[PDB]
Amino acid sequence: GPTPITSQDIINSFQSIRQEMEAYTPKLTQVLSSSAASSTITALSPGGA
Amino acid sequence: NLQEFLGGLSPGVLDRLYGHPATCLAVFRELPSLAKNWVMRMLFLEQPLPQAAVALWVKKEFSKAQEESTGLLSGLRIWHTQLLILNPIFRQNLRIALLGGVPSLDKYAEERWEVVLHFMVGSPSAAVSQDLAQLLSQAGLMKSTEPGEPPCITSAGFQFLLLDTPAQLWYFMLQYLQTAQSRGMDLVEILSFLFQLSFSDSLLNFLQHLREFGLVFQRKRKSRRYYPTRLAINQPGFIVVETNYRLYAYTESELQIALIALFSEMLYRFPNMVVAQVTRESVQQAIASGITAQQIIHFLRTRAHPVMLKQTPVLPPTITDQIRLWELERDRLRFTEGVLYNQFLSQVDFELLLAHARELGVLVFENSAKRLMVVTPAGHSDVKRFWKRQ
Amino acid sequence: LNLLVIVVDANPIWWGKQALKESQFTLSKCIDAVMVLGNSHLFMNRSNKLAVIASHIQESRFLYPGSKDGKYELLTSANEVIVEEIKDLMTKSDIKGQHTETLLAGSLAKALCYIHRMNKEVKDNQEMKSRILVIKAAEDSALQYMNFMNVIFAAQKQNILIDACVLDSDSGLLQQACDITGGLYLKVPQMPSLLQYLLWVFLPDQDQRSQLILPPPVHVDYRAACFCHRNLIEIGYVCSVCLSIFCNFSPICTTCETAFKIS
Amino acid sequence: AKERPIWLRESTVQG
Ligand SMILES: [Zn+2]
Ligand SMILES: [Zn+2]
Repeated sequence: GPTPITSQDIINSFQSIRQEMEAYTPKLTQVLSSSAASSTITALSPGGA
Repeated sequence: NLQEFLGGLSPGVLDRLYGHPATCLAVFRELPSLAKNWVMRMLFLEQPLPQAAVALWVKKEFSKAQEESTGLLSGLRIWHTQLLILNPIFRQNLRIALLGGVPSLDKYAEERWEVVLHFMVGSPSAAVSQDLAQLLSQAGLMKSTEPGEPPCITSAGFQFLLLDTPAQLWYFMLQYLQTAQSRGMDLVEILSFLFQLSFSDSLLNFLQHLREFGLVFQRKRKSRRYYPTRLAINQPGFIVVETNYRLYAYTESELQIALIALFSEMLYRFPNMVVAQVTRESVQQAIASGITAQQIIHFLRTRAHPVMLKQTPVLPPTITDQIRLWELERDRLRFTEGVLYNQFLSQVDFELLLAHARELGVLVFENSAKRLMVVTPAGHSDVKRFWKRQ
Repeated sequence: LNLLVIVVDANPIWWGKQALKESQFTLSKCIDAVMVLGNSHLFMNRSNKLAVIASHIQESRFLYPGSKDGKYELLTSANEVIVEEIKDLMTKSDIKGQHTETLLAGSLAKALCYIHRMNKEVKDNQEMKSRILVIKAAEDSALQYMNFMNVIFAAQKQNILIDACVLDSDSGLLQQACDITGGLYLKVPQMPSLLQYLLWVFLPDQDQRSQLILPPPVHVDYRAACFCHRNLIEIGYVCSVCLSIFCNFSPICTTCETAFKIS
Repeated sequence: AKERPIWLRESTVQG
């Protein structure tokens, strides 16, 4: 409607991602870190981003 | 409630009580509305944050919910100001708790609990267990005073009897925990099991008592594995009330008939029904034992037959009004121990003594016009000492 | 209770590009963050229940309909079921160069009816406040506008909140979607720290969303454009049949073929 | 209008 707006790249991405998740459940430490966590809260502050 | 129980605990026991498997989870569900959200937010943070931020993270409207939540958890000591980071043990345990690291049973629970109440009342036929009897006797709802004769039921026993099964059971377990410390049983170990249900020597004895109350059933000659009943995790009415103080209850279990007889006169007992009358003699008899009108109205209300559910209020007003009046008449003459004064030469001394009594709370009633007052015997020594000191 | 539904946009063309780029953020972490949000959500209350949906250029397949590590049994099933299912979908996938844009409208379509299916079976005693935590990860397709708009309106009538969580790109359509139904719209710029956002912004439910401070909504450009050019137009000449926004007055709009009478 | 009196509409007992 009115809402407004190489080939080998798909192959490379399709295979590379296929090999991404042979390891799973890294939640213990990999999901989050305190240093990144602290910055997020500051951003959510009124002066933050 | 469970919140009252955990609230009255020392910091030392609390963190120990915060066992890895469940306690970090069971106490979480308790968090009523907002503390749950705040808990998750500061669950991956290793850096404490200023107290101002928490205060301003709730809009001006409904600001009271913020204060009650923060106050509730401060007692639970989930975090510390450290200047509001959570307890590392709870943080670690909770993270381990968050991606880290039947029909016959209810009948058994229904049946086992019913027999306990049968023993609670003066039922000639009931299950016999010396440990159970003494536990109830020290539970504060029974007194024997004579091992040979079966124990009677105290005033508190009747009030407990008329309570609903959930409140009845929950209070019963509450006394068990308090008495567990007195007998020397560790409170933390036994407490943690209850939380784990909703998901050692003491444990076996504790489980044996739980199996006796009907909450759990091994079913395999007391094996290690247990299958908790519905009551472990934590129905239509039958009584029909007329306007002439007549109750028609569709009761087959002798327990219900026994309960109704506590505050009414039984007339007929049909195979699937029984006829009882709520006369002055019965109600005052129940009130004398210790009951108050609220339990009876609640007990009749909760066990209300569907037929009378259509009418609003479910209980006809006259029956409710009459029951309340009957208890009120009993306590028309309110007795209060006290000591009277006479021959006050001057009102200034009487007024000064009155102020002294008011400060200490010794005064129970005063009469300025007659220049006299009444003091309880406990405060009689205090005022007597004051009079001697002049 | 609240029935959460997480629409994860796992586009291999875009997500795989991250693997080639060797960037810090990866689809595996994204699934873990969403996994945590689902686990935390159900953590909130027993009555709460959740689900998950994955998006692919071909189709969308649900990722969700003892205590070996000392874990809660129920969430353990969630951890295992999603991990096994997501890998199967990613590992096995046909290649079609013609179609590469991520499909989201159909993915949502399955959700809306799913909530309706749950809403019927649940007992009338308890009221269910459903939500959709759409997590976009790639640019949308122009051809999907018409279908996507219908589902959004369906959500409005059915009272479901579309909580968009686009990242790495601002899809004007999706932000348009969330605004209609009153859902929040958060554009996380720190992908590694994505999870801190969800537990704070998205996780709180509509019941407590109002009595809470959250990022202000983004201005929505409800642009309109003629079919001639697809350029912003402030005055549109629609007919009574096509209901199509056109550029300038014409004897007859092409999409109608009607016998317009001049006057 | 012609509404019932207060002391009949609801119980006047102190309970
Ligand atoms: Zn044009
Ligand atoms: Zn037309």
